[PDB]
Amino acid sequence: SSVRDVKTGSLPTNFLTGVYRFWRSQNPAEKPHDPVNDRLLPAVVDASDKRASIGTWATTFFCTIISCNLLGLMPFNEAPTSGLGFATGLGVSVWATATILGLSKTGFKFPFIFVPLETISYTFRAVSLGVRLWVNMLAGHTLLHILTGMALALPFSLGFFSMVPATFGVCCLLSALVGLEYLVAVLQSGVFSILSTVYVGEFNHDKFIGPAAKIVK
Amino acid sequence: MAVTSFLGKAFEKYFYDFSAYEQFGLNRFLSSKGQYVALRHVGFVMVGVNVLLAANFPFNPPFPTIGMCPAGWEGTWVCQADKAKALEMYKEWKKSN
Amino acid sequence: EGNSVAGIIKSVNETSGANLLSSLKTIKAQAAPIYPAAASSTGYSTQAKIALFGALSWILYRADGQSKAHEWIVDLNLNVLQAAWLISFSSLIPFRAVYFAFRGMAPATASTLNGLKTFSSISL
Amino acid sequence: PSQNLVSTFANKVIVEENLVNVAEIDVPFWSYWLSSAGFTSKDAFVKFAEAVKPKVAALSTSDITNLTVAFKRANYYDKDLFTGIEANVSANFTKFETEQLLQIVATFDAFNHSSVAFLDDVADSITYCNHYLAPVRAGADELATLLTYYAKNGHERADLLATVARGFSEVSLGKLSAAQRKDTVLSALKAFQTFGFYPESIEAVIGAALVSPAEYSAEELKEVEAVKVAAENALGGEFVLIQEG
Amino acid sequence: RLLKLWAKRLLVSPELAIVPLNEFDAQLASKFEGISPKYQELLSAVAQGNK
Amino acid sequence: MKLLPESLQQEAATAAVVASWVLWHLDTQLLPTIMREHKLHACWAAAAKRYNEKLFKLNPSY
Ligand SMILES: [Zn+2]
Repeated sequence: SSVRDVKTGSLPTNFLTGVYRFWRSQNPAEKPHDPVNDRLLPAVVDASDKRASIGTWATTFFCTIISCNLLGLMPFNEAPTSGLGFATGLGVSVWATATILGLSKTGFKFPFIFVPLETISYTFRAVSLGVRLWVNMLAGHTLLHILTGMALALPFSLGFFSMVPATFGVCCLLSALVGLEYLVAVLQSGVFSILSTVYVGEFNHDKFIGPAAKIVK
Repeated sequence: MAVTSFLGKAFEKYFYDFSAYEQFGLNRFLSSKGQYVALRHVGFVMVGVNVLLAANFPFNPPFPTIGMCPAGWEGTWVCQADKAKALEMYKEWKKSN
Repeated sequence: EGNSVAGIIKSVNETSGANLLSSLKTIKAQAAPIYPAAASSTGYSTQAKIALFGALSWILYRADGQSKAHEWIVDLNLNVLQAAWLISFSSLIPFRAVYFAFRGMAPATASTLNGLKTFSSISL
Repeated sequence: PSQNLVSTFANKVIVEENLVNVAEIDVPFWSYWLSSAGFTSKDAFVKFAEAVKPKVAALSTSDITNLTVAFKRANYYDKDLFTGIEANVSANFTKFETEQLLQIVATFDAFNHSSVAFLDDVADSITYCNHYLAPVRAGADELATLLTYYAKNGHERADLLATVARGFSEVSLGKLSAAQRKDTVLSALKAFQTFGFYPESIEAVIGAALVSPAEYSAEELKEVEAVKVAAENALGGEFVLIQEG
Repeated sequence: RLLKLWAKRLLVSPELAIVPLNEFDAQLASKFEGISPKYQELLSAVAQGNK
Repeated sequence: MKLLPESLQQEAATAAVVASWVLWHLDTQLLPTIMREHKLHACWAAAAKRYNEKLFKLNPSY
């Protein structure tokens, strides 16, 4: 009833426009054989409704994972994706989305000895997609804990504001490690959503209906 | 004051033009401003570690020390390794202090 | 509220020729759109107060939980290590370049509008 | 002594014509949902048709759609109500979408009630006030009745015909049963030859019949071949079925 | 009546006072893209206001 | 350290609740607002040539 008024050309609207169009360009549509006109328009609309919304899902996962990754770089906060269940559940749910899409394409029917190892390489990416994010968010924070525990002992044992350069040379290293944490917090969201587009767009291929009759020449 | 506006204008002044890169001189010793903020960062970290160590100093460290001692303690619960021994040593040290 | 061009048409048609050019700024200002003026502030609304109180409550509760965590001084110094990079990002990021670079991500703001080229829609 | 009171109150408090006294304050909602519950009951829809008359002309588009498809599904035709519904559509034609106008035109094609103003305003709404792929989202069993409703009244609107002919394809005809697909191909080809309008997307309606001729009579296949020859001459080419490969 | 006509046209779109009346018919063509680009950029950029 | 959570299903359900809310908020509040201002500009920039030719042909004032 009473929704808020939005300025046109806001910075979040521009940013989310660029983000959504980026993730929508990962699984582009297929250019048909016939030229696109009013004859081919229901076939194009129908192909656009038999394609999964991987653009919307991928920017959903990109936005939630980059916000949970950048929570771990604000003070007094831990990343939610440094939990095993959170990050690994996002990974298993992307893999289950790709599998449910691929199962509903054929029949909801589950598919030599070369193919079960292809299956245990396909069922591993449920584990891999989640725990890459989880171990990347956990390992930098763990190294940060350890190396600032080693960086606190030398101003503990020596004087405060005395013998400065041995603490300066480890505080520069801690600063570089939190900068690497920012880079990893952006790149792992990017890698997760690129891989979600890849895994779901493996099964995002249907039959273009097209014209079954024509008036040629 | 207005509790929305005065500190807003004060922080606008402090952020934008109350710069201690020139009001404390500091061009004569540093090369750029990208080197000043890179050193202001590590200076902020060193000030933070010194302030948070000094604000509660007589404590047994949770972090693994390298077998060193802060000041004239050297055998105290500040320098102990097993935590129950330092726990009871602090329990006897606290009644005297 | 009828449309302002019919207001211009009506307000021009019922004016005598002796007082047409005097009355033209009145019809120009009667049909200029409303840009509402800057009302009095009364700042920090109820949702902004909920946001700032919840943020301070969260920071206090997380700092109570960090300080009793068996690795507690390491957590209190990790807050310093993170706030240092917040301070560093608010000092070397070019914010006008970031504004005009996010503005170029959207095709709506990367260029101006394009229709209605002023020769097709004249009424002579 | 419970069964006596239950048996006397099972048709004293609960009866199929005391619900219609609570169902009069919001009549399009209750009309639509009791029509979807099968409660057709023309002796209660006489009550409904006069219970809504003083407030039809200030209704929403969804309320008018609910009313109109309910009175289609109860097979009741009060023309004094349908002039008010036609006034509501013609006074707010910019606010109706094609999913509502197709249901309203299917109701008015059941009960043959039209005007030139209503036909022009519905054609203006479907062509210009709605999205140009809203016929694609429609399903041909209602676009066929829209073409029939326009060919019955002889209202030639080539803009509406070009818009409605987008909604005929292999996709929108393959979602029909073969009896209903025969119905919509016949009514669409008849209403396309009535106006003399042969768009490029008539070849989908023709090829819906030519790939399966086992459903039609010799007269119906003559009616398909007549429009096939007319559309071959109009579109400037020769018809050809396309095979996969 | 002529002054009222041009008064309405210059109250709605005041940029029209930069193509002179004698020079207007020399700009047209049979297609819209064939219109001479002498005043196209100027009428486009004057119409966007005084800023 | 903290490697397994106290309940794995609670954390997976928190992930599902957060990502489902981000999907709803995207699809409902952001993507209409994205698409209104994107497609006003897009329909104008794609329509401009044919719109101006149609409006040139439709007005009699030349
Ligand atoms: Zn931590």
